[PDB]
Amino acid sequence: TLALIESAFFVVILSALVASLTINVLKHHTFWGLEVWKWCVLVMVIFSGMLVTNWFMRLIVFLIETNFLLRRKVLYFVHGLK
Repeated sequence: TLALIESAFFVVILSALVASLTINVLKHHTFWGLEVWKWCVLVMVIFSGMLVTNWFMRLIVFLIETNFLLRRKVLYFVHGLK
């Protein structure tokens, strides 16, 4: 539910950034002293960075699970500080 909305927003932001990079029509417009594509890429950076932080935390957890290390204290520390 909530995660689906975030994923859709991230996908939309990525598509908009790709369109702006490929198409120079949007580059012709600017606001706040900067090009619109730059601001769109920045906002997409914020949101997709939250999403990528979540994904990277999941990937790091998966890698630690596959790692040969099995220390109890390390597992608790990772769970607490993730």
